[PDB]
Amino acid sequence: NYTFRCLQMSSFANRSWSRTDSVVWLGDLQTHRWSNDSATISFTKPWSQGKLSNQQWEKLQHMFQVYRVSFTRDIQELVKMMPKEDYPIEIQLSAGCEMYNASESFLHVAFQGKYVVRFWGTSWQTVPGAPSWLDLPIKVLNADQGTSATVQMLLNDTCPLFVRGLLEAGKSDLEKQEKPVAWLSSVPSSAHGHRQLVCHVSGFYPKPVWVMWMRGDQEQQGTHRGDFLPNDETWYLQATLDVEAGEEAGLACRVKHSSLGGQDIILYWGSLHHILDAQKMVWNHRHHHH
Amino acid sequence: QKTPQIQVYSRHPPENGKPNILNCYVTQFHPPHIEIQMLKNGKKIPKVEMSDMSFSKDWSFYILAHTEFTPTETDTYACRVKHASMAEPKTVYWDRDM
Amino acid sequence: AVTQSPRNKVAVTGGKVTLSCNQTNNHNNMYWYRQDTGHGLRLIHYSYGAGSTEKGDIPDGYKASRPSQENFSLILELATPSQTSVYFCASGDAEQFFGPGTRLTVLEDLKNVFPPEVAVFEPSEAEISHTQKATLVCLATGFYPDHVELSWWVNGKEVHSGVCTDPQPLKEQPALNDSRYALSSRLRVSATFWQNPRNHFRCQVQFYGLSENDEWTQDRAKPVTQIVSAEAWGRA
Amino acid sequence: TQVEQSPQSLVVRQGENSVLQCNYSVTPDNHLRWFKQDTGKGLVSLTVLVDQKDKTSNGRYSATLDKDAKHSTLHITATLLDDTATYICVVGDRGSAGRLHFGAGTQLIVIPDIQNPDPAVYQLRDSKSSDKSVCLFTDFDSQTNVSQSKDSDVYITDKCVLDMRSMDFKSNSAVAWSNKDFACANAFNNSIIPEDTFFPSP
Ligand SMILES: CCCCC/C=C/C/C=C/CCCCCCCCCC(=O)N[C@@H](COC1O[C@H](CO)[C@@H](O)[C@H](O)[C@H]1O)[C@H](O)[C@H](O)CCCCCCCCCCCCCC
Ligand SMILES: *[C@@H]1O[C@H](CO)[C@@H](O)[C@H](O)[C@H]1NC(C)=O
Repeated sequence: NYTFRCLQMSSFANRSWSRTDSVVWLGDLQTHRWSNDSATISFTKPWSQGKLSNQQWEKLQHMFQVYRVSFTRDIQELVKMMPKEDYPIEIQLSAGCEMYNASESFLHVAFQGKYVVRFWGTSWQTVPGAPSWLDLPIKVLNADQGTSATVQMLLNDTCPLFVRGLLEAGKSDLEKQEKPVAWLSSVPSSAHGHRQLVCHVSGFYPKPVWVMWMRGDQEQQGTHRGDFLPNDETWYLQATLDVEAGEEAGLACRVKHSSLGGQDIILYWGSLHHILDAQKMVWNHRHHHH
Repeated sequence: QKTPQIQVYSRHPPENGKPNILNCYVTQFHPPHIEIQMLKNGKKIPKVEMSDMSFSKDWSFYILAHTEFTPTETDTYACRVKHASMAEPKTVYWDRDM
Repeated sequence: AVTQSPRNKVAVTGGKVTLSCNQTNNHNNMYWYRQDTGHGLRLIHYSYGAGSTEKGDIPDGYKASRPSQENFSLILELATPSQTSVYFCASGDAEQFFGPGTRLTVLEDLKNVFPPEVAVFEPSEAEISHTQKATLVCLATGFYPDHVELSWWVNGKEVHSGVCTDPQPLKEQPALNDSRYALSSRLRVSATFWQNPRNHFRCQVQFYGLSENDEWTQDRAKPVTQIVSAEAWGRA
Repeated sequence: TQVEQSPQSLVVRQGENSVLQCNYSVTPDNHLRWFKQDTGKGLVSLTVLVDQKDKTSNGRYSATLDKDAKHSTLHITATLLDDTATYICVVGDRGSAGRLHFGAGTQLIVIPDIQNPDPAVYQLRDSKSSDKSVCLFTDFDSQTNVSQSKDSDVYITDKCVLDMRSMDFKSNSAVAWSNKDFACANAFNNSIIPEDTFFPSP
């Protein structure tokens, strides 16, 4: 199952100035780019068109091409309706659908960072917790059935006829396996007489990876997973362990990943390899983090 | 106005004198407009390719900046971020150990 | 319905002209438009509701104001000869409903404004003796600017049947700019109707000129808004 | 111009067909209203067309639309005299409370069909001062055009039609007068006058 996300960010500075940029993610792979400077939607993968013909695509691109202008020009009128709301304003649209032959499509809209409006059923909707000054704007937008129609088309039927196309298209790219590379280091802990043992993992795909510090068969419970970090399209992760200075020895960073095939990267703290590498990377230590 | 966090890491193990790729990963910030620099010893590193800006489930934006660099014992690498939420720019240095 | 007041207005260069507009259809969007030949209507100012004003496409020289939902006004602070047109007021909740339209003429010198001289011409016996119908001609001449509405009147009632009136006035001097105009109109009745003594005829020309709030100096009569009438009677 | 109308002026013989055109280059195009403007009055909505390819009817008016060409057409079958107006084509760019787009319109002039022409030019005299008179060119067929005066002192009006409602009678009429030696026999001397024109000695 893969969540297909259409992300649009629109910034209005004042009466005159406004810009809109958009990105498209399948799973966690960028497939489409659209710049306020650019006139046509850019492909970012050699399969981002999906199982759609040029005619099917040009018509859809045109559909959004008209939308971009229309959207900008609508908002700045909605502002004119409201002394109520003031510039500068930040519009964030989050469309898409998750594929399970079952799908759940969604269209969420966020105002100034807070999510306030969504599309539901056959119209736009305010949420629970939303402010009441967003009501008249909704009543104005729900008057247009013609738009409300064309949205439902894309949500109810078009997205999955498209997404199921992409999955089938980029099967080889989405299934690509990458070997993680790993190394160790240490930093003085925020505590007295302690040491944090960084273990680095870099360059793997897909995302799900397993890292644990070990004393043989024993999993070290103070192992702290980092947050995944992006690199191209690969993944970076680090797993820390706080140790009482003098316990460094006998430990090991173990990395399990689908691309290894039951043959894990195992890094022993204080092995000839660790000694040799940690030397290859010495430095003056200014400016280190406080 | 949410304050940007900055993370600096390398693509391969750091080895002195061997060419690597430096990452600067500015996240959890709002509004989207932001100005990012990579610096080698203070002087602004010219070639900095940027990823397309995006946003996470919490609606705060994020952007990945990266440049090709050679790590040494003495040369210093830093990511300088100018954003409306901070009075002064935020300068974070590359700490190959942390 | 949408209503505009005034209906016609003659203004001086640099004068303050205001065009009030009204509707009781309980709308929220109200629009001001300008009509000029070979153009089509253009938007000047518009309002998304009470206490609101928004610049349209041609807003230079005009200020809009909305104190209530029902009413929407347009202010020309310093009136210009370049702003002589027909102005319309519309409304909507979109189905735009339009008003009757205001004729605003803006002149440089009010010393060129004249009322009309009206004269009913009587049917020729030759016409009566050849068709069994009589035609009465009315001629309202020597008037500027062109702001007239000529109506026919029988015995005290206004006739619509048998009436023809000029599409557009005739300029008395084509080799000039500030020329005065002229207008004709026709009422054709049957011969037996015209031969009746008890029958009464009256041309009625309504001319729109200076309003009594405008200062006048010249040694002739003040060219105010007035109704000038010519009259004839049936003959045995 | 964003929205164009053809022709500038269409002229029809009373009780026949009349087609008016409209071409727009407006995006997005929600709908299209046709309006009717009585000379010196507001606009009256004849019909509206929302669909991609639309057809509609109202009275004698019947309109069509094809957005695959961004084009409109207004047909009036069996035209009456009281149709002489300007018809304006108006495009709506958004289906919500959007800005309308106005064409320059089409002035429609309807000439009356005269069965029995009686080309005549009578001289009419004033009610107050017999010194002042006019010349009335009347009862002519609609083939005749009334030209202007090549002379700076002769004033001639363009033709104008009247319907006598009880009589079901319709007639053309033009008027001439001169400040200056000016005969009604030789007033409309710059127009094409019929052969069988009636010129009564005064
Ligand atoms: C599937 C592959 C995806 C790849 C492409 C990715 C692009 C990135 C963008 C992602 C965002 C997608 C959102 C698109 C919304 C789809 C709307 C399409 C309809 C449209 O553009 N309709 C236009 C065109 O107008 C018309 O012309 C139309 C003729 O097609 C007719 O349907 C209509 O009758 C007529 O009105 C309308 O102007 C419409 O009103 C635009 C507004 C869209 C609403 C956005 C929601 C904003 C939330 C506001 C609440 C916040 C309050 C604060 C102010
Ligand atoms: C964004 O796009 C619009 C239309 O393409 C353009 O007019 C505007 O200048 C752009 N905004 C910028 C460059 O800030």
